[PDB]
Amino acid sequence: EIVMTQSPSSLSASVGDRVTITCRPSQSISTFLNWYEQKPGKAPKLLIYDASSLQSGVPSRFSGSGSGTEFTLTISSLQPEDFATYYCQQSFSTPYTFGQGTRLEI
Amino acid sequence: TNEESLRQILRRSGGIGKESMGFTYSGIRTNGATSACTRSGSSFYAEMKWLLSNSDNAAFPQMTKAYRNPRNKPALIIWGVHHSESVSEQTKLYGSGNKLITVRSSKYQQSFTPNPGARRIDFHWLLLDPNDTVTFTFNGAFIAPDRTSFFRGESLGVQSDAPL
Amino acid sequence: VQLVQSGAEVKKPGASVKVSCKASGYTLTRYYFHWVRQAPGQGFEWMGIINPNGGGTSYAQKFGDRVIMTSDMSTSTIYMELSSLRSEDTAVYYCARDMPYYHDSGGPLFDLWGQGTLVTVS
Amino acid sequence: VQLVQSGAEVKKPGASVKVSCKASGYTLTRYYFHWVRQAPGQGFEWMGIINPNGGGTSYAQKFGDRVIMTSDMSTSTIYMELSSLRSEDTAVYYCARDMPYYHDSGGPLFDLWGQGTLVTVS
Amino acid sequence: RLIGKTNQQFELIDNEFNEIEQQIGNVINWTRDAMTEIWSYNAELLVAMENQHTID
Amino acid sequence: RLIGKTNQQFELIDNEFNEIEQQIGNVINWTRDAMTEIWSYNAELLVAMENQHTID
Ligand SMILES: *[C@@H]1O[C@H](CO)[C@@H](O)[C@H](O)[C@H]1NC(C)=O
Ligand SMILES: *[C@@H]1O[C@H](CO)[C@@H](O)[C@H](O)[C@H]1NC(C)=O
Ligand SMILES: *[C@@H]1O[C@H](CO)[C@@H](O)[C@H](O)[C@H]1NC(C)=O
Repeated sequence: EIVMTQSPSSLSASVGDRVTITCRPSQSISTFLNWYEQKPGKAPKLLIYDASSLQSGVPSRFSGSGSGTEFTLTISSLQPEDFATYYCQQSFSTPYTFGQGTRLEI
Repeated sequence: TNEESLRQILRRSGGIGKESMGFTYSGIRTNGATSACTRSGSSFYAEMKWLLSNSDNAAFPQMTKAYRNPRNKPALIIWGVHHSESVSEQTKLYGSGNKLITVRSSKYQQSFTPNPGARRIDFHWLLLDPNDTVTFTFNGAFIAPDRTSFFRGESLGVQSDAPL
Repeated sequence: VQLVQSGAEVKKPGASVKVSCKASGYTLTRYYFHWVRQAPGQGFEWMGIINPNGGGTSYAQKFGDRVIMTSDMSTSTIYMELSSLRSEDTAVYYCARDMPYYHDSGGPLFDLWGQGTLVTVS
Repeated sequence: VQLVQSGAEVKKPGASVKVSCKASGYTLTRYYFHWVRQAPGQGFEWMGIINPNGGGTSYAQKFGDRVIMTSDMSTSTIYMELSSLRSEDTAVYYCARDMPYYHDSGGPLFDLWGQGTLVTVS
Repeated sequence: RLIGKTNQQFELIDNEFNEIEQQIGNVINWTRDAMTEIWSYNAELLVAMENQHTID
Repeated sequence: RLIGKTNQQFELIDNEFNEIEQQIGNVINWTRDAMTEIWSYNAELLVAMENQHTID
């Protein structure tokens, strides 16, 4: 297995702000990181995959980059729509693992 | 499987050239395993990786691999299915689950499953046509080829005890 | 288009639970399906994967032999059976339709998530 | 030369236990191995025999279907799995290497004993 | 003339150093033996024809 | 005279559009090929006999 951590675990932010969320794996997961959006009481949705390719239907506010043991996710110009918990997924090896989740608040 | 037919194919092959499958196995253990081949050291067969779970008891990933035949010669492709001595051994090596292997080409389709209760490797083979793609589906207990084979010039496979 | 799931269930310890998800729209043979636990306020845990093309399965050692997954092509159902239930199994169980994108590791890409089924054991 | 065993374990009733013994020096194929219980201040009880040449096993009816023995030739390990543990199973479990001397009855000759593993169920 | 009628390409069917399923092996052995008698007959007849023709 | 020796009822043994167990198929192919050589020999010999007899 591979264990990773998200940073920060939570943020206080306002609309129009730029937010960056990162993941730090115990070992290289060269490019194998997905990011998901979860709303409370609901299933999560895929935002970006392969650490750089957006899922269809995802707005331009979302983008990301990174490799090896450092990965990033950035959201530009926050809207009310964007206040959710964001999760990492390591597709590198079995068993597959997920991050702690990063929540956006005001 | 169909060992005699395969052996005869080699007997008239002219010799074997080898070429890499180009298969990348991220997160999968491909290290030496068996002591049976100690003559060259404790390792598995020179050109076929066991593809064990990254760690003992860990789940095997569901893999899909594909190889397109780049040349005008048919490719001889061999893959193995590992039959463990018992369920516990299979679990250690490939993790828990219903192990299923599927092999497909434009003119071939077959599914396999290992049967625990005896240590054995079952080798299965396919002749892949040019411009075709052999598709493999792995759920564990799959000994993957690192290289495939091409035939070169009509040999005569003689079985004999005489000196040269 | 959709994955929908059976209603929440309550089970006694040592009992078994079956959680069902139904798929509407696309065929099942084009995708792999995964079961992921959403622990009650804790992180996600991978349970296993099923390949509907031949019913092949693989499970994490954390669940090991406790889990049996199977599929029904005629009804488009992915129901999972979990045996030897414990109080620690209380969680929301999700069906995920994973697109086979990460050919390098066989890694899942969770394209579509199910509603989630709450299972309570006590 | 030696048989060594895994550390003592504590299990809850209804759970399973796995007890391991490792063999150093001689190959396993030349000997048969037996599991014998040393009840806590009571006499010895035969559990069963395993033949590592093909993993064949035989168990006393006192244990019946509760016991599954298996061997691992690559690590030289003889681990045994006992299911449906009861409070009566608290005991020291021994691995014995038995020389095939009594060809008349298939009887064991306990040439070498393991360290013994204490298993407590409660 | 005789050589041109016999010089044919042959391959191993039977794995001499191993074993093939006996039921099939019995069919193969029977077949080969029967064919041996057929070819032996053909050989004796052909040679006899050539000998008679040589005398003639 | 030649027709009466060849005009026989035949049936399919091999499923041409499918596959038969290769071990048996190898026996059948070998058998048919061997028989083809036997019949080819018989045909060449018989025709040669008829040709020699025609000349005679
Ligand atoms: C093999 O596929 C390639 C695809 O570009 C094609 O150009 C080539 O002619 C194919 N070879 C044959 C024998 O069809
Ligand atoms: C076939 O004949 C060979 C000798 O030519 C013999 O050794 C072999 O056992 C025979 N096969 C069977 C099935 O009897
Ligand atoms: C038998 O001969 C046919 C051609 O006449 C060939 O296509 C077939 O594959 C052969 N069978 C085997 C088992 O090689």
